[PDB]
Amino acid sequence: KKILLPEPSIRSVMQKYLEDRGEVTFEKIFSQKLGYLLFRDFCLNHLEEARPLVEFYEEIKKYEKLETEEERVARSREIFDSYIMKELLACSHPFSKSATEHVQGHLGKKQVPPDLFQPYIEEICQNLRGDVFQKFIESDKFTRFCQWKNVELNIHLTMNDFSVHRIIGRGGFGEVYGCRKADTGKMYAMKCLDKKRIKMKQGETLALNERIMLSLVSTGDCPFIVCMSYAFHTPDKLSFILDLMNGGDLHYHLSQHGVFSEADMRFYAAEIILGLEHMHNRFVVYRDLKPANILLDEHGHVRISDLGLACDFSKKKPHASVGTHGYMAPEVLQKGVAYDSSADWFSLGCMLFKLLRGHSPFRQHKTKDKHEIDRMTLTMAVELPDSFSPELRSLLEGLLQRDVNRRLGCLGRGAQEVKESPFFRSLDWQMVFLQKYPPPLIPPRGEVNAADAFDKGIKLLDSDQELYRNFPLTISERWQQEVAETVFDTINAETDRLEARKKAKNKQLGHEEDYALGKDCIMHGYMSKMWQRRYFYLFPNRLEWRGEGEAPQSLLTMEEIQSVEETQIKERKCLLLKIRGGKQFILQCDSDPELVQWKKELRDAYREAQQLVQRVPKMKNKP
Amino acid sequence: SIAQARKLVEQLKMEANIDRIKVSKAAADLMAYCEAHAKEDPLLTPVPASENPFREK
Amino acid sequence: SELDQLRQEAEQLKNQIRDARKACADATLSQITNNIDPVGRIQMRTRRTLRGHLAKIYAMHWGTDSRLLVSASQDGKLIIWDSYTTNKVHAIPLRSSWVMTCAYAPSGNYVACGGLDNICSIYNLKTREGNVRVSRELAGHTGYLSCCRFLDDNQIVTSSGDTTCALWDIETGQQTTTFTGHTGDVMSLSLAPDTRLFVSGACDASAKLWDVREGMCRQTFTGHESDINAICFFPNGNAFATGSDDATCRLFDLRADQELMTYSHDNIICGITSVSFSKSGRLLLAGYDDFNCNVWDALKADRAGVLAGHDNRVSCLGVTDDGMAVATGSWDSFLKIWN
Ligand SMILES: Fc1ccc([C@@H]2CCNC[C@H]2COc2ccc3c(c2)OCO3)cc1
Ligand SMILES: [Mg+2]
Repeated sequence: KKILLPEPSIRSVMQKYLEDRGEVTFEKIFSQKLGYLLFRDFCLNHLEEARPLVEFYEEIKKYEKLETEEERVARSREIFDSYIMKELLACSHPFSKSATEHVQGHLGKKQVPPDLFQPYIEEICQNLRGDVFQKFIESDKFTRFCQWKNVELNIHLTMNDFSVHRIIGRGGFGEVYGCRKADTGKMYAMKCLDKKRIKMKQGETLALNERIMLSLVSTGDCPFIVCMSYAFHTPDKLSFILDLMNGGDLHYHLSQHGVFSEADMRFYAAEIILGLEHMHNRFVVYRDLKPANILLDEHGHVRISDLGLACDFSKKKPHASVGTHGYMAPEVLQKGVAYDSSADWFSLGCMLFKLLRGHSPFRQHKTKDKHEIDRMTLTMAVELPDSFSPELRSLLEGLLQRDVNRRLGCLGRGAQEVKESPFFRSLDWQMVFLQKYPPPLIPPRGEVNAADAFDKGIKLLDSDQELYRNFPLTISERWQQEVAETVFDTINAETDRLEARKKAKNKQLGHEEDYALGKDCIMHGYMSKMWQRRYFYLFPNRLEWRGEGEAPQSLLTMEEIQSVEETQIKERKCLLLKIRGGKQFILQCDSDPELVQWKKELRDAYREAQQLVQRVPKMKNKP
Repeated sequence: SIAQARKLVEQLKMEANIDRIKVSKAAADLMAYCEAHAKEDPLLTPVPASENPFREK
Repeated sequence: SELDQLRQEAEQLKNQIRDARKACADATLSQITNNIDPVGRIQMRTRRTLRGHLAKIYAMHWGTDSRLLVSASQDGKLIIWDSYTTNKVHAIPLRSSWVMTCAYAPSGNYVACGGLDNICSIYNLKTREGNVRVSRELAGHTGYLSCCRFLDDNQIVTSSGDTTCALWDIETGQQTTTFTGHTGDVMSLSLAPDTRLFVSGACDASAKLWDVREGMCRQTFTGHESDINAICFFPNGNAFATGSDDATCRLFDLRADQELMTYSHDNIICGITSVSFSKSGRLLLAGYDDFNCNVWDALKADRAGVLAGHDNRVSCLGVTDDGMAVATGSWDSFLKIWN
């Protein structure tokens, strides 16, 4: 079940693949987690000129995370008075006069913000791009990046990749399970939606929109949204791999615990507010903020869940009345009236009211007729009882305004307005984000039915499954983070040894030479041919291949090749080469970037070769 | 254009002013060359397997 | 005008050359040779098959020892063979796959090759270390390398698709002389036995005689109706033969300054790729795009035999200096030594 990296020769294919996509730049690699990790290893251990730049970079990155101003006053001093600083100030490529003047200016005045050294980061990077980067690209740490990248780009998850455990939620379309990814051992939630049921209730568009919204939101490691790492499907299930939340929703817990005090509410409101802010910064309105959609973890910390009703407003602000009825804003209830993120600031007020009172502020006497709840929102202001403090009152009066024009969160600064309420005057929002505040309700361990909603004749066509063909996904940031925090270092160490032993052994056996080198070889690597697995070498005028223990003895000239086409064989994409003599040549690749690159390079090769051979009297076919 | 056409004129001048022999002399010398070296030509006068490096030499 | 005069005097000089040539045409080679016996029937067997190339063969050249030969292939290698044992002495992978020609230095110390890379690469066969390494890359042609022939270990003549030939100094890597005059890709060259002169055959359907030292064109030979793909000198150096896309070979005498004979058959409609004489000059062996090598009586013009042992174009051939064998190379990827 473990990760086996491809052999380093995979670089021949992968480097061309990545380069065609513009993915081989300093910015594109450095900003990836495994890219950064392999590049720092190269700079720290294999290139002196670059080593202290990367050491300093990491010191500035540790400094940035220091929580208290006192810590930062202490550390900025240590950094400026450090050996690396004196290295980088006393060397061939030192910091500029103005960068050092700026930092030294702030430093002398004891203003030590988290971004004090940002002029130094920027200058470091302007020096790491250029020759130091190109030297990384030449090194075998880029080869290793190519090996990992190959694995990333060939992820095809199935249920056998997960050890699925107990059910941790239940809804209309499926269930959520606790599970462990076998690759890495990372614990996750698996939300399996049932396809038969989705067509029945006609919620494919909801299943599809949840995936799109999750991908819009699942970057940046928000601690207050349940984010996706992977989306995949099987013949009858849609599956999302998400943040594990096995503490039940706030619907169950509100009903169990009863109503919450202002203090307990303030915990949940703070964490929800930071979740909304995240989405709003990615131009996503959540729309369905209610206690059933707020999950708890093992410690009682909360995250927002179920993005199926959410919407992107970066290009077209919505108008449709979408949500649950006790929680929808005026501008949402009115079709034709377009709205944006303001919709969520209203639903928060409704939901924060419910946590205190036990019902939405517009559901008087448990009134179940939906029209009642709607006109209440639109017509009347809510009478907040005398129990409520003046701060909680100014908050909800602010959040439950009917005017977006006068509503808290909507006066042009967003969450920063709701964060400024006197209700939150005790909170340090940095400590909220860091989840440092003690939760009000640590869920009892292994409780049953804590995340349940209030609630054979059907056949799935191939036309139904055509709706789900762009469903699978892998969030690069998430997979790279998962690997880095689990198996990256040990797999890299095992692979280093396994490749070292293959080098020694190849030395003894006599086969040292790379057949690919000193020639005009375009690309090389393994494929299977129709099935034998051979190592292939593409040159301008021919494709050669070998087995193990010998240089190539067979080939196919580009002038022989009539067409390169993709073809299905037993649910595997192959390359079908048509050869001059009414003959066929079929190739199978071990990964999808390879199929893509091999198809591209063969097409280019033969077209270009046949083009050329025709202008050469000695080489071309004559009458 | 004009430099090229003068170039061609002068070449043809060189080519035109040479000494030529009669084809009967030329042909006789070739024939006489062949007759003189006829017995030293193995593709013409097949050699004994003994003298043939591709059989038994 | 000025271009009026130059053009009409150049056409006037051409009639003059044609007039002078015709003045010499007192008898034909076929009339002169009527009394010599026919060659009879030339029948050779395949004595060796040289197996190893993985794709079409484009060229071969014999060593002066009549034993070792170099061949060049679509598979992007030169192979040097021992024709006696069939063993490969060297297999040399090349930097460009688009090789089209090769040559063996008379001393045996170097080989050369080139093609669509426009470069004549020289390979030192007897390196002081012990390896076979590229010792010089002669860059300078602005078109493909079609043929190349060593004068010694520091001089080589090359022909190119840029329509020029050139003499090179290998040590300096510089062209010593450039031979300009052909109006089409030069396809083949042959050195005179003395190496004072050489001949070239071009896609302009003409052959030219060049002075290597003075660097000028001495004589131009026309007659063919299509590309001359191949050229070779008669052993005494006073005539040469060409092979063409028009399905004929022809004999040109340098001293009578004209065509002496045409070698053709109504049966034979495909192009000739290679020509070579037997040791005495009596046989003209030519390779054809119909997979055969035809052996002609050079003096009488009859076809004496066929070497039929390849399953694709015969792309090259050569007779050994000792006269003992012909090598044929082919698009079928095999060379065969016939005897
Ligand atoms: F298919 C469905 C399954 C369950 C529901 C639940 C219905 C009740 N309220 C919460 C809904 C989401 O439940 C969970 C629980 C644990 C999770 C999770 C979401 O994401 C990470 O770990 C909705 C839809
Ligand atoms: Mg609306």
